[PDB]
Amino acid sequence: DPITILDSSDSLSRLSSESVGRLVVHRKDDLDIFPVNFVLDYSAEQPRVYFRTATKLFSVNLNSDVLFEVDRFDEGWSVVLKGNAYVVRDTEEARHADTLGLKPWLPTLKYNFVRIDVREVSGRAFV
Amino acid sequence: DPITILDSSDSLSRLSSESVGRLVVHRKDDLDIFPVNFVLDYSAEQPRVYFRTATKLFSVNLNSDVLFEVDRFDEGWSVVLKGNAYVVRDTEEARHADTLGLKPWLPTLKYNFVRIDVREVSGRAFV
Repeated sequence: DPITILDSSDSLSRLSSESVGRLVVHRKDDLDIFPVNFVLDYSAEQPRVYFRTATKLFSVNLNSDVLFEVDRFDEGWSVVLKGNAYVVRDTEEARHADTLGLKPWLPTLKYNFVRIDVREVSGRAFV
Repeated sequence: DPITILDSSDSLSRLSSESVGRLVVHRKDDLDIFPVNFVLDYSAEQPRVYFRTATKLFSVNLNSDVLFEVDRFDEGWSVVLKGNAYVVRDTEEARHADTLGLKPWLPTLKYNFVRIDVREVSGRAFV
């Protein structure tokens, strides 16, 4: 009654309307979470999220298994993605990620894109 | 350079200025995260967070070990608490939690308070 399960399309549209999300990471049982500017990309067979990492926040020793979350609250809603996050590597894919409209950083900070391959989408509204 | 570590007092004041936060829970490696209205309580030897649970979002089979996160982003900041979350039990403590100014729910939804005993506070600002 107080929790409405959203459909996947609704969930992804609403996630798409925000530009800041939270990545939840873990190395075994230590967990951490941090906000990032992201974009949702639809261009492959499955939804993908890209974000940048300048900081050792997302490191190769963290599990690739992550959650990514967006919300808006007061009633409210949240969307949780389950997936696997990887630094990008493909010269063509970095170039592609760079056309998606992430906010430019200071032109001096070197960075990598991280791609999240989305396994699951869960949206909820709470009233 | 892009990450300023905040002091604990700053971190807790900023967390205290918001009324919505995110609980990160886990049962082994499955993780979930959900927003809740919370209040920060200072009245014991350590900081405590209270929130309500109407929904099976926070269940006794989830580990008591949790993170609790508040942020504000664009620059931005986030505060992550590490701790242990328990349903309240003490007739005196429920009564006390009820004076802290959490938003009233619909008068029909039965609920419990959950208390987070805070082990660690991490605040960060990102520029």
